[PDB]
Amino acid sequence: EKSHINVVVIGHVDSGKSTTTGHLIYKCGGIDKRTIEKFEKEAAELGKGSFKYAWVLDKLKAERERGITIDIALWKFETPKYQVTVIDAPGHRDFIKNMITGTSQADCAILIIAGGVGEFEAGISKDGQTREHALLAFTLGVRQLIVAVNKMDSVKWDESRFQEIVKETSNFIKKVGYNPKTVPFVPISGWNGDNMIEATTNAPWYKGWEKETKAGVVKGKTLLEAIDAIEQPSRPTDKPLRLPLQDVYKIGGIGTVPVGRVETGVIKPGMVVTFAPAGVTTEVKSVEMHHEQLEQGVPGDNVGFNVKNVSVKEIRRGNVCGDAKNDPPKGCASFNATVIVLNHPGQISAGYSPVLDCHTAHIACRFDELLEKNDRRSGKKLEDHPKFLKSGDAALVKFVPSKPMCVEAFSEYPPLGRFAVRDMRQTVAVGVIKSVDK
Amino acid sequence: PAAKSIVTLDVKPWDDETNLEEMVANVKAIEMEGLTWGAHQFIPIGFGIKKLQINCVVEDDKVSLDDLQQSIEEDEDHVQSTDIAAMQKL
Repeated sequence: EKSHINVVVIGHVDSGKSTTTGHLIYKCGGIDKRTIEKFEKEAAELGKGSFKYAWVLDKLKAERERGITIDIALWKFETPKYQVTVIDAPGHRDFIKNMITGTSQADCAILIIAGGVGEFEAGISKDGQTREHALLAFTLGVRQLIVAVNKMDSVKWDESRFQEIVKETSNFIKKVGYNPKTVPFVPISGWNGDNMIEATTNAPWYKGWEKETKAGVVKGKTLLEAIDAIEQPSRPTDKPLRLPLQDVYKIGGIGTVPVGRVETGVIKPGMVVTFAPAGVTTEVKSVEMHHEQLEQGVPGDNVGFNVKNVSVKEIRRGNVCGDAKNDPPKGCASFNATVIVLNHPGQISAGYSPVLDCHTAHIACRFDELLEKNDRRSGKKLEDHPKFLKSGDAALVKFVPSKPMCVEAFSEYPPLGRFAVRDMRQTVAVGVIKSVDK
Repeated sequence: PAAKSIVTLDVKPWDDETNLEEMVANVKAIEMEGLTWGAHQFIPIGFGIKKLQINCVVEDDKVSLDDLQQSIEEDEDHVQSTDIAAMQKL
């Protein structure tokens, strides 16, 4: 039996992170296997039957580009301890919002670093998309990180080269905020499979990776072991119920059926729930998911449930469903949050009122007051009431929603406490709610 | 070659009686440079309701997913909303 963890793989376009993530899914999961089988067979043409997994991965890619593969983009693979839901971070600019308000926040981030001289340098650029992903991950609380230095075959498995890359990468991640001592550095070859699932025979000097954890020092040789060594995060099963609504249907013979993802707590038939910011209360008649009727919907489940005497008008997308007898959700007059300004063509002053995406809510909120400017990593206050915010700044801001809105402090309900700030056809900032005036 | 991402969009109907075949036809009728429609299935989400789950591969620099979601949603007679079920780099 396996526990569930989410992983996001980040890196520069030339890092080779897709082949790397593809190798793990290929050898430890079951995604688009009928396409894989097709190409393993075709491979007999190359010679007398032998084939590199990377060759099969390349053909699988082109097949997907044609739009003829069958499986969806939800990818998973197994380790001895976990069933891992992995995301090979898209370079697509709209993925930024998705990374923030999208379901399945990462438990650990894997940074793939190309070992070549030119490639390495291009990847740790202060303005690189890779640094941004690392920053968003750190800001959203993804504290576990793993670093894989790929293409070790292109630099002949040279120890000094690997060591220098570990040094510079450490500096790179330290500036983001990660403590390098808690991060495993794994030299690999996504193409040849070195230290992927099995230890390499190309580097005698390689004694393995290691990391400091609160209980002691953990060691291993492969990327798979590093992933399997990811620490079990605690799930909000015992926190009160929170279920942001995605849709509301009126079904004949059944009634009102809202549908959404259980972010915290559990929804069961018989519970009396409340919908915020409306304030409507009612009993949960039944709960369904896919084809099964459930006795309970737990964190992560996208369920539909039937409730009586509530009108499809009365409740909508963006409303939050919670337990009326255990810290019921409420609307708010305002909320204060730590905002990190990403790179963008502009400057923020009090009064700025962009659209904020928080869970399933899409509401323009006013930057009513710029309370403090802070040192991003430590949180130490640098100045009271800054007069404006620019790219790179971390600050505490008071927000005033333009429409009834239900949010939560990141500390109590993570999925309802992080948000994306939209402007200029991009996500210009990422916020973490610190206090709420309910 | 141009940077790409494979995306799986969930397109939700108004009720259990929404013509899903027309719904998927209207989505696939959407043409944009760098957009390739892929496989799709109608997945039950409970109480008789089925959602359209459809794959598409997009060129990052040419196809806005925000816009694509917004264009799909213009088909009000069939669509109540869309959500990104999952997305990966290619």
